[PDB]
Amino acid sequence: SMKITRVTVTPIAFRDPPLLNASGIHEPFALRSIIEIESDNGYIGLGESYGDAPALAIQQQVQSQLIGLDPFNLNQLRRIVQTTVAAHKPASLAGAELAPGSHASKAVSNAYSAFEVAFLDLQARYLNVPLVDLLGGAVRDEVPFSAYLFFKYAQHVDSPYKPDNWGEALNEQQIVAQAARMIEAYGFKSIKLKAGTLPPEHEVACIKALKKAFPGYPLRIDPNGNWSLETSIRMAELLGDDLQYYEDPTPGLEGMAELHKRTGLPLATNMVVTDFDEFRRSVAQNSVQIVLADHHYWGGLRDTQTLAKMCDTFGLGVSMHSNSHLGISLMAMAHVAAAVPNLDYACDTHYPWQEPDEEVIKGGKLPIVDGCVKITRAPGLGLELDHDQLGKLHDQYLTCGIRQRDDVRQMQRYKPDWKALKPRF
Amino acid sequence: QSMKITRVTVTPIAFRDPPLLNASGIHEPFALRSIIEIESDNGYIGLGESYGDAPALAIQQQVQSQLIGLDPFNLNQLRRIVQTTVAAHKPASLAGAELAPGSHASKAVSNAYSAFEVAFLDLQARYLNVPLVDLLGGAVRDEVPFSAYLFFKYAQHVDSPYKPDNWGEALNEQQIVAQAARMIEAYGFKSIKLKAGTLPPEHEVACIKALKKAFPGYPLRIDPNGNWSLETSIRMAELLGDDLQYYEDPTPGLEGMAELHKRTGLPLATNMVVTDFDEFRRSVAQNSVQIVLADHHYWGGLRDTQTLAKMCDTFGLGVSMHSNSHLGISLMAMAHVAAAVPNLDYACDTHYPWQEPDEEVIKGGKLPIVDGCVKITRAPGLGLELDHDQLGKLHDQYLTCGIRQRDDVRQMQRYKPDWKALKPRF
Ligand SMILES: [K+]
Ligand SMILES: [Mg+2]
Repeated sequence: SMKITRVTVTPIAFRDPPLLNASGIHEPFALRSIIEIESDNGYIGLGESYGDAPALAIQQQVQSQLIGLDPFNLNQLRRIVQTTVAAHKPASLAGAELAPGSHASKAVSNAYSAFEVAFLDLQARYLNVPLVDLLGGAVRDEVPFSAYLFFKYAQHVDSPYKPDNWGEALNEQQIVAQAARMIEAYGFKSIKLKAGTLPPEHEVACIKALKKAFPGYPLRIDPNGNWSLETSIRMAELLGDDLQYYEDPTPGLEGMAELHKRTGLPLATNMVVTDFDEFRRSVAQNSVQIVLADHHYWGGLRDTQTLAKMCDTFGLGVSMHSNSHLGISLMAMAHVAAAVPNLDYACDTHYPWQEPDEEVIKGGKLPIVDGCVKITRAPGLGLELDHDQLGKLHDQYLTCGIRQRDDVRQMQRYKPDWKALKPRF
Repeated sequence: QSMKITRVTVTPIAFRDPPLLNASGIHEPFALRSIIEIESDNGYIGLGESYGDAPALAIQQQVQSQLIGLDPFNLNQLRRIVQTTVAAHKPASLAGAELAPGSHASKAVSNAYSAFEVAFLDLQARYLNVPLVDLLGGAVRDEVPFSAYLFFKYAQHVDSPYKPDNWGEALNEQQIVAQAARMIEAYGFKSIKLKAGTLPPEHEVACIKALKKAFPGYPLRIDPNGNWSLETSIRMAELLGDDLQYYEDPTPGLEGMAELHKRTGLPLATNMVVTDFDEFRRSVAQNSVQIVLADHHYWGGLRDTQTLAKMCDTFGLGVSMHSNSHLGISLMAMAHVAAAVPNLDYACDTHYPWQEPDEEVIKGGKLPIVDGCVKITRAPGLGLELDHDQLGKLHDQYLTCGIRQRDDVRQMQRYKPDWKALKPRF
């Protein structure tokens, strides 16, 4: 058999544009943790997960319990994660809404997934097979991703580093320009607009403008639940049939269900269906028609496959949600999406917004050609951890002065009167 | 350089089956089954066991030829292949006669996928040197509990083509109690399931009482195979009080099962009204059943069974596993998936006590059941090897028995000429 001998949880941080969202605005650096496991016969499995204080704490408490364990026994791993979290109680019940790493409800799922992806990568190296083959084989050889557009300011407050190439985007012109730039460099066939920040009427106009500038392109809008139902309706009337799907315009299962019933539009979510019980409750109300998968908080890659199959059973579409991430997450997203027959929609990604120098794998930033990630025959995730690069971002983590993400606190540096509201509009 | 399949061997067989009575009628002196052998370019062998009726074989055979030279990890390929093959095939079965587990035309893709899926995974496990369960995330338990599956039976098959079985007849409480005792003594089962909806329901109730009297603290269950009307089911519930752990399919249909539950609050189990994922959805909408008895053979294999277990957990339903008229291969595939599921709520179902000592296709003969359990070990894959001599022998008994499709209804007509497939009879 086989046994794990060394587990390394490494918190890191990397630069992030001043991206606007419903909560406020992104901080100069985004947190992350990098997982690396190693076996008695010298094989390495990589993992990537949330870096926020609560999530780190669990990862660090789990790691020490993993030495001398069979990497096939994911069931035992789950049991251990469940023991660790049960012993941590009580825990803070309100974290940052848009940062799943700070969600108490996802304590077990976040932690189990962090190591699950590493355990399977290990298994795949040992077998000399790409990761997707452990999951049942590639259904497709290229996974399409979408263009993740943000409204943004020119630069971060107090200029912590050198301003970015993109520049500000606060009008339909610059949004188009931002998209044009994205699609050229990466080849995306689908467009998503992060909304809930600028006035809704204006945010709608930015999508119309993308219709003209990019006809035949699937369009997605995501106010992250920051619009009331009344507003969600009025905006649906202006949008018509321009969207591929209408993602979390209004909060709550009941509000979503009422919105769909009244407008007929296909709704997607990553906020009202985030676990299996929420799926059960959604299905009973017909709240959503598409569910965004995310392996990071849904409890891993196999759990994501389980969700996809349930979505199929209940007549729901399957898409994919993202948080700022590097190469290990990207390959992980791609590998599981490549293995599920009914993931038609293009997966969301943050990759374009991350800097080329600040990647943690060998070979620099991974390639997205034709808006798709290629699934090669390289064993596991087909990735090697650049240790010098790791140390650099680990050290940047120590100096950034950030331990848990807060978009609300960050926007308060710009408007002092800013308070979290939901739904704002 | 990917590992690849070189050889596939589908092999039909028949084994002595007792005169076991059920809702539909009575077992034939023989019962059919198919054995799957897979081999890889590097000499590893994966095993399978499935349905042995003519139309199933025909499907297995059709798919068999397509398998050579393909990556045994690429199960998604294997699925697309089974679908294409089934699409190029007429049903060739009347819907009224689809009465046995897995017989429904809709199960075509699932039965055929499951047949090979097991062998594909048993293959992977042999190549990895790990037990199969490890492919499925690891063993939650090392022992899988099972019940004693009790049947009413006649002493012998009419115009029998061999010596009568050693069990004798079982048509009253005394003979049933004795039949259970035999099984409990031999195998150590800690729970009991009676195959019902065969004799008058008042008589069958009395047989449960006698079993409860003879064996206290033994959880008791029945499967009347939907052969009781709603009113009968209700009258029986009254007479039984709380003698039973659960009732499996006492009354037919999603609507009847739901109504029965509403009217009594009793825990209802099924392997009739929830047999696939669409049925699961419709059941959950009506709250028809509280417990799903999975069966990897028709649900689509081992990974699909895990999906099902997870779905039951999600919707607050109990899960347990099941297999009928099967050999050791099935028993192990079932046990292994049963071993990887956290939410195993009840002892599993097996026919294995009925299979004759001399009629297995594996080295060692009949697998051990100690303390009413099956041990999961560190042996690679299923940890089983084909006795090619026993294989050839039972393939010959297939050729000579003259049964190509099971028919408990025709078979019963030899004892009672006026017999029809009534449901619910009582
Ligand atoms: K969202
Ligand atoms: Mg049954």
